[PDB]
This record gives sequence, C-alpha cells and structure tokens, in this order.
Amino acid sequence: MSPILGFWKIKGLVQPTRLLLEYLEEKYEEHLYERDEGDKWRNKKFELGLEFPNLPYYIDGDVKLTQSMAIIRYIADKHNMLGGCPKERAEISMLEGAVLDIRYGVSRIAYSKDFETLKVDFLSKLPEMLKMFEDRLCHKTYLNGDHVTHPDFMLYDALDVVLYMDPMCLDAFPKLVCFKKRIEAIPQIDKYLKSSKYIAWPLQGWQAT
Amino acid sequence: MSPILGFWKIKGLVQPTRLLLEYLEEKYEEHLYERDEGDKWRNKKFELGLEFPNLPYYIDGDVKLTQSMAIIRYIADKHNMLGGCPKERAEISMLEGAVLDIRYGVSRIAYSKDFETLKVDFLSKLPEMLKMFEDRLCHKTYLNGDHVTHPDFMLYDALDVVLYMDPMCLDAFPKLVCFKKRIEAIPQIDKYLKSSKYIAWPLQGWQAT
Ligand SMILES: CCCCCCCCSC[C@H](NC(=O)CC[C@H](N)C(=O)O)C(=O)NCC(=O)O
Repeated sequence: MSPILGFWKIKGLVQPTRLLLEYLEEKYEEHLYERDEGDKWRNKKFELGLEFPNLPYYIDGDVKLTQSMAIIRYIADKHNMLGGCPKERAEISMLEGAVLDIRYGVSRIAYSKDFETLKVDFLSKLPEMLKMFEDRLCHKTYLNGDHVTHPDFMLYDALDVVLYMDPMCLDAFPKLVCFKKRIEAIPQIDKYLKSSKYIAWPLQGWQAT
Repeated sequence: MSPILGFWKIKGLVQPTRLLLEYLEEKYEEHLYERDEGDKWRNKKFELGLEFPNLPYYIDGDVKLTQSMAIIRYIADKHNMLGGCPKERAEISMLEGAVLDIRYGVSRIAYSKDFETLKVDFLSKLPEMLKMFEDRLCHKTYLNGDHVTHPDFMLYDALDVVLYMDPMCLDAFPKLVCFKKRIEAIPQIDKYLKSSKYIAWPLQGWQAT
C-alpha cells in the first residue's frame, strides 16, 4: 500500500520530509489542506487512528504517526540512514537539533507580531550558528560526510528560508552558499523543485508576519 | 572515565536527562553554571571540543555532544531503551515530540516579555495535548506500557512545571496526576528528589514570569 503523509499546503515542518522521500525516490501520495479547510481537518482529526492527533501525520500499513520528526526519523530509519551505532546515532541527533534552532529561530517570531524589531536580535546570533556549518562542510561533502543523511535537507531548508529574510546573509559562508547548490544538484531534488508539486510560498502559516 | 553533563543551575532541558541517568543508577558528575557565570561559559564555550557549542553538553570518552535530545537519546540508546525496530523506534519519537509540545509551550512566551499577554493562548490547546496522554496512560503503566522509556521522565517534568503555573490544571486528568506519583514512586528516583543533588527551583529558569 502507498503511504500517506499529510499536512497543510505550506512548507512548515513537512518540506524536509518531502525531500527525504523525494531523494529516496520513494512512492507516496500527498493529502493537503488549504488555509480555510481547517474544518475538514478538525473533522478527521480523530477519525484516522492516530494516537496523537496532530499535523503533519504519516500513515503506511504498520504505523500511523504524528510528530514531524518521528515521521522523518522513520522514513530515513527505514533505509538505514540513521547510523547503526550510538555515537554516530547521537551525531545526527546533534545535527538535527541544531538545524532546528536556526529553523525555529524564524518560526517563533515569524508569528510573534512586530517582526521587524525582533528579527535583528535574532539575525545577530544566526552567525555563531550558520558559522559552525561553514566549518563543518569545510572538508565534508554533506553534513555527515560522503553520503546524504536527513538533516542534510532540514538545513538545506533552513537556508532556503533565510535567503528570504536577508538574501545576503549567506555570502561569508561560501561552503554553505555552495552547499545549497550541491543539493539542488541532486537530480531527484531537481525533478522536484521544477515540478508541479513543489509548494513555493509560504514558509510559515498564512498568518505569520 | 566518568562522563560530564553540563548545564546552567536550573532544570531547563537537562532535568529529564538527569533522571534518565539517575534511573539507570549511572555514575556521572555535574558541571553547572550560575545566573552570573555567563562569562566562564562564553569562556570555555569553544575550548571543550564540541562541534556545535551550546548548553547543555555531554562528554564521555567517545562523544562530545551538544543538543539536549541528542544527549538523552544517547544515554538511553546506550542501554537499548530506544527500541530495536523501526515502528517501536518512531513510537518513542512520537511520544518525544509530544512531551516537548507541552514544555515548548512555556518557553517562547516566558522569553517574550510580560507572559500574561501570551499565557493561556496556548493554555488553550494544552488540553487535547494533556488529554491524549490521559488516554495513552489508560491501559498502560508507563507511556510505553510495561517498561519505563525516556519520554516518560520527559513527561514527568513537563507535568511537574505545569503544576507550578496553576496547580489545579492536572485534575480532570487523574490518570496523569496519578502518573507522576507512579514515577517518583521509583526507588532510585525517590533517592534523588529528597537529596542534595536535586535542584529545587526555578524549574524553568531565572527569567520566568
Ligand atoms: C510547538 C509550537 C510550534 C507552533 C507552530 C507550528 C507551525 C506549523 S503548522 C501545524 C500546527 N502543529 C504542529 O506543527 C505540531 C507541532 C509538533 N511539534 C510537530 O513537530 O509536528 C497546527 O496548527 N496543527 C493543527 C492543530 O492540531 O491545531
């Protein structure tokens, strides 16, 4: 049976899980919901068989999941990409939590009203952050070496969002600015980004500042 | 040698990790900073050997980690308590994300300003969230059934800090209210709480409204 991921019609926390699936050339079908359809959601929210009703959600035969990460860490984990050995396993978890610090650092205020004023406070911490990746991919093709892991999209995402809040901000980081290319290079992702699927704007909710 | 886990002198994201440890009777020694000691932190912040400098951190021979989860998922992992199978691995990653949804619902508000302007707006959809557990802890002893996993503790604290703001809250949720006891009903855990190692408060931090 074909798996069923589900989430609004934005990028939010699903965007990365899309590419992880896109890059694995996996077959799956999307179940979206648009800015008003909040009803049909509040409708099936408890009709699907999810222990913890929430969006996004993933359903194949075996499981019925809800919790963005537990859903990518599954798809990935299915195809041994998680690392078979504590250290290496914690090593992605460390690359996970980080990419979501740069990723949540927008989401927070992205809603928290008066954006302009706050953005800055944040944008001046983004460097101690973005930095660490410039000096990671400094002698590594992708975050975790030779092969593509799953954080290697979570970040590609974080970036893909920031060049929208201050397009320059990457520059001092060639490795990163280049990074974003090496990814969009991966044929499978190409197929996608120039597809009819690909959901362009928005990055947050149809509310967000 | 003896492992080092470091954080500020509060509970924040470490509290859980400490119990996971405490529960496993594991040996480890603390390294905590106070509300003023920010310097000494900003000091060794890059002298340790951490690929991604941040608080808290965990160091023990093989790995030097940052990222709160990556840490706990490591201690745990290192004892098999993470489930050796995809489904049962994502199951715990489902619980994880959801216990954090309660804690991350009291820390972008408590960092906002006068919390009284961003309190209940979430204390709104806190129920469905709490509820979902009331219902998971229906037939099961621990969030995962027969044996203690790591999201348990997580929860245990999530809840612990929740009583704080407005005691009553856990009422229509006796399975829960009951739960907490079942936890601090574990010998080992009981051995901490009463002791001179458990940090009283602030459970949150020193910038709590
Ligand atoms: C944890 C705070 C983050 C808040 C911002 C979330 C932005 C994405 S839009 C989806 C939103 N819920 C979630 O994303 C669930 C959070 C969960 N942490 C996850 O990672 O999946 C919702 O309105 N779901 C429909 C509903 O159940 O009301």
